[PDB]
This record gives sequence, structure tokens and C-alpha cells, in this order.
Amino acid sequence: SHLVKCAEKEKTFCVNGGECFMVKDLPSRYLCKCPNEFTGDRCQNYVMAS
Amino acid sequence: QSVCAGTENKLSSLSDLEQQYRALRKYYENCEVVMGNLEITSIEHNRDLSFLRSVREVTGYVLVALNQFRYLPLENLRIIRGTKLYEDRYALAIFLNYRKDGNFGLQELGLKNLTEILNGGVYVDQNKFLCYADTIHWQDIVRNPSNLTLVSSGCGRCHKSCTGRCWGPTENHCQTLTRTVCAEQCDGRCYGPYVSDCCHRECAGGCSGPKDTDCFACMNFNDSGACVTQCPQTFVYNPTTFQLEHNFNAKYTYGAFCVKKCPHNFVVDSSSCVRACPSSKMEVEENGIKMCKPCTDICPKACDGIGTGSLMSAQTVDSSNIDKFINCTKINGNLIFLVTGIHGDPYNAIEAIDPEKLNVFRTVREITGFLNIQSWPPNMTDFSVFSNLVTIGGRVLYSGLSLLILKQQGITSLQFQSLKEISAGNIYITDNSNLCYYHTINWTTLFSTINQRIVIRDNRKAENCTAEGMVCNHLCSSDGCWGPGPDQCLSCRRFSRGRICIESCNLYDGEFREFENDSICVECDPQCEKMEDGLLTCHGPGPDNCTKCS
Ligand SMILES: *[C@@H]1O[C@H](CO)[C@@H](O)[C@H](O)[C@H]1NC(C)=O
Ligand SMILES: *[C@@H]1O[C@H](CO)[C@@H](O)[C@H](O)[C@H]1NC(C)=O
Ligand SMILES: *[C@@H]1O[C@H](CO)[C@@H](O)[C@H](O)[C@H]1NC(C)=O
Ligand SMILES: *[C@@H]1O[C@H](CO)[C@@H](O)[C@H](O)[C@H]1NC(C)=O
Repeated sequence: SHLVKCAEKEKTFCVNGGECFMVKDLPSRYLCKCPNEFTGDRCQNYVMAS
Repeated sequence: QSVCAGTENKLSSLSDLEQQYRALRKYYENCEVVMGNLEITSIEHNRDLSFLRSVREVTGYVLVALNQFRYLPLENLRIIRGTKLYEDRYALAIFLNYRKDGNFGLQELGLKNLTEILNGGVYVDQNKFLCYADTIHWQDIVRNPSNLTLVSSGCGRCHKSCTGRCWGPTENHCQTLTRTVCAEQCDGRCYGPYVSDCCHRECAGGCSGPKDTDCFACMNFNDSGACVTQCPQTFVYNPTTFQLEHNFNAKYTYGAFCVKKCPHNFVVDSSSCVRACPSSKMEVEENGIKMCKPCTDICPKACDGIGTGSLMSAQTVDSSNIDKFINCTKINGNLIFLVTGIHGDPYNAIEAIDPEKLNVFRTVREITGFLNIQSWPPNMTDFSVFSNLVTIGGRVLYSGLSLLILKQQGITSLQFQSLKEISAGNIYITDNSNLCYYHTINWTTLFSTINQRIVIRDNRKAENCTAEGMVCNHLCSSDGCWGPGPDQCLSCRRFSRGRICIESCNLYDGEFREFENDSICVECDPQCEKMEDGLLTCHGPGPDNCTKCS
């Protein structure tokens, strides 16, 4: 994988149960893996349909 | 003509990879113009992306990262405007589109029509199995300097006819150069190499002929098929008189268009459809038309909403900005309450909001954009803090919605007491398990357009509400109520004293006598003497309409 888990400092970065990840590339790019109920750059928004 | 919003997630995605794919399909299928960003991230090798062939234009940026599929089918994409850029620098970013193991990854880009990138640069790097992309003359596609326009073995050569610049192996894969190949007299793009073949200066992408009606895309505005720099203004200077004259062929600027009329919910300033009046001017209605006119003396208290001016950066109301709303009567923009607003955002050192502080909103009469309630203090059962809110303009929409109340367990009634108008957008009231009065409201009475829908799902069953006695007061009309009591009606069955519906006015008995202004009970002038023995104290307003003087 191109991704690694974030430090404990960056735990609170992703909200609403989002899992933080960094990218190994040479700055380092951060991302959130969201639970199905949430979205946004930091899982800050609720997913919605219909 | 089939527009969509697109995401703002960047590299963030859903943990469920099928849910991530299903979301991509949900957001972008049958969309021609992405009015924002086209983000394609973390998509598996097997996946079908044929639906992306629908995309012709992207307003913001194109992010294609961390995917494993062989080919990118954006075969109809012509323009990336780059109004918003990835990392505030790239209009197109294609990177890490392979699995580190080394099995599969992106091999070919189907961007044979991508001939314009209006603003921003190109970042195509770290794509282990991508071929031909190295041959692309990006300098031709990017319209303006962007000190970042670069592409970073065992790849097939371009076809002979391609002139060493192609997207794939065949003779039908050649890169169409539309700028560098032009006659020295073309200032824009071209469809050939002679002076006959130049595009109009207003064409974006390319053209099929010399006229401003022959463009593939417009550089600025579209005025009835003609690509224009600006719309016909209301005033026109006459050079011989040295005076401005009325232009009767004037049109209004709305988005990227010259329109015969502004939407009803929008304000007219100059010959343009705007969302807000300048701080110096005030909104006024003249024959149903909202306009910006200079302030009498002092301008009304209009406040920046979430994502506007002083609060451009903001995503939600929080403890750091709740105080920027003291004494606001109008909100120029939106009001959004996210989970991280109500319950605090620890990472950015923002404490959870003080529920008492939500009372700042009791002064708010109008919200020009939208109202988005995704979070609310648990001890609070209703939105009575919005007891004075009359209008939601819907001049800005969140996925076509102007009102959102979702996932709120603590709410049992709404209590939007003063609410009378939702000018644009749809309503989305879902998953508020204990909400009870919503099902009685004839939301239709609040709408302006007939295109306005209502999405009410998974709140407390209407049958369950009724059986638990959560019904409207008898003095409410068939239009419904916001919650319990006579003060909470949408309209009265009989009379009304202020905000409360009553059976009759104080005509013959009561501390303060009243006359009936047709269903509205108005108190008699203090100078009118309290007439006893079945006599009326007054027969209208003011001291002139008294029965006897005190
Ligand atoms: C590319 O653009 C042209 C004109 O804008 C249109 O004819 C076409 O459907 C797209 N071309 C291909 C080969 O998909
Ligand atoms: C301009 O607008 C008309 C609709 O008013 C549309 O048929 C045509 O696609 C447009 N031209 C360009 C170049 O976008
Ligand atoms: C708000 O207005 C009230 C009276 O309507 C006044 O007491 C107060 O100074 C104002 N406060 C702020 C913070 O604007
Ligand atoms: C309320 O919903 C009704 C059904 O009784 C529909 O006719 C109408 O558009 C709204 N009625 C009025 C009288 O505004």
C-alpha cells in the first residue's frame, strides 16, 4: 500500500469515526477513510440520498 | 445542460471500496457539466467507468489518484476551468494510479478532447504503468502561466500519423493541438493552420468555424449561443451626446449566462443577478423585483453566513464564530450546524458550543442561502431559537436543498413559528426519530416554484404521533402547525392576537378591548374609554375611531 496510519497527534484530524492516513511520497499528503454514514475532507458531513 | 455538484473530499474516501465506487457513480453519472470538482480516488481494477463519458466540462479541478483501473474514459471532457485548484495549484492531478505490489494500474488516459485548462497546472506523476501521457504537449492545453506543467518505460511508440504526440497506440489517438499550431494571426485557438481557421477570441476548447457561435465552450458568458466577454448592459454610452442611454436589448448576467430575467429569489444590481447586496446598499422590492438601492441612512444588520466573506473559511457555526451573529436580522449566506460545530472540533482546538449561545439567532428574520441542521444540542427539543425566521431564500443550495434537518434524535417539534417562505430549493427532513409535527405541514404553501419538492423520511410515524396526542391545536387551519399550542399554527381557523390564534377578539369584555382588522385582533387606542354593557370600545384604529374619549 501507498498509505500509512497517522500519528496520535493527527488522530482527531478525521472526525465522526474517520481513520487518518498519510502518503509515503516525497510534502506528505493526508487523507480520511470514512464510515458509510459520513463524507467530506475530514468525514465532517453526513452522507445523504433520495 | 445536465449539471451536477461534484465532491470536495480530495484524497479522502469511504472505507467500503464498493461504497466508494457506488458513490462515484451516484455523484457523476449522466452529468455533462461538473459544477465543482471531479474526484476519482481509490477505485478497484475490475470497476466500470463508462458513465464518465457523460462529462464534457469541469468547473473546478480533476483529481485522479490511488486507483487501480486500466483506463480513464473521460473521452468527452473538453474543458477544466480550474476555478478551484487541487493543492491551490493543479487543475489536473493524476498520481499513484497503480497498486504498490505491482500487478495492475492506469495504462491509458482517454482525454483526446481535453484541449483547454483555463486556470491552474497539470500534475501527472507516479503512475508506474501509464503510457503515452509523456508525449502530450500540455503547454498547448493550458491557456495561462502555472510554473507546474510536467509528466513523470517499456511503452509503445506513437502512430506515424500522430507526429509523436498521442494518448494511445492507434492513429485515432493523436493529440489534437489547438493553440501552438495556429497561424501567427490567431490570438486564441484554431481548427487548422491558415488565417481562415482561427477561432473567435471568446472560444474555449476550440471551434468548428470562425463565429462566436462556433465555440466548443465559452471563455466567459453564453448569450443565446454567442460567447461574449460581458452581457449587454442596461446603459449604453452615446458618443455624440456624452450621456448614458437605455439599452433595451440589455440582458442580465446570471452565472455564466446572459438571461432575459433574474430568478425571483435573486437580487438585481447593475445588469446582474447577484446573491447579496454590497454592504453600502440595501435590498428593496419594486414590482416583485429585489434590487440594491442606497441605504436611507443606516443599512440593515446583514451578516456573513457560513462560507461567505469574514466566514469564507467556515464549514459550521461553532464557539469561535457564534458571537459574530449578535443582533443579525439577515444572514447573507448559509447557516450550517455540523457535528463538529455543536460537539466541538478538538484537532483545531474548538470547544463544543454553549447551548445558551444559540439564542443569538432569535433576531434572525431571513437566511438568503440555506439552513443545514446536521447537529443540535441533545437537551434542545426544537428550533425555537429560529422563532423569528420568516424567509429562506435558497439563493445558494446544498444538493438542491434549502432546508435540512437530519439525524436529530433530541428534537420532538420544529417550532419555526414565524416561517412563511422557502423561495427556492427542496426540503430534506429525515432520520429525526422523535420529531412529531412535520407531517401536518402543507409545505407547498411555503414554496414559490412548483419544482419544489419535499423529502420526509424516517421521522416519528404520523400514526404514532397522533396516538401519543402530538396533534395540532383546534384553532390551527388544515395547513398544520410547527409544534404544540395555538401560537405554533401555519394559519388560524378563526381569529389571532399577535402570534396566538383565539376564538374571538376582546370586543365586549377583557382588560384591553379590541376591534377586528379581519381575523387580526388589534387593541383600541389608549384614549378610547372601556365601553361596558355590550358596547364596542372602538370601530377602528387611532383616536379618531373611538366610541367615547377617556
Ligand atoms: C469531442 O468534441 C466534439 C465537438 O466538441 C464532439 O463532436 C465529440 O462528440 C467529442 N468527440 C469525440 C471523438 O468523442
Ligand atoms: C450556449 O448556450 C446555448 C443555450 O442557450 C447552448 O445550446 C450552447 O451549447 C452554448 N454554446 C457553448 C459554446 O457552450
Ligand atoms: C445588540 O443590540 C442591543 C439592543 O437591541 C444592545 O443592548 C447591544 O449593545 C447590541 N450588542 C451587540 C454586541 O451588538
Ligand atoms: C395545500 O395542499 C393542498 C391540498 O389540500 C394543495 O391544494 C395546495 O397547493 C395547498 N393549498 C392551499 C389552499 O394553498
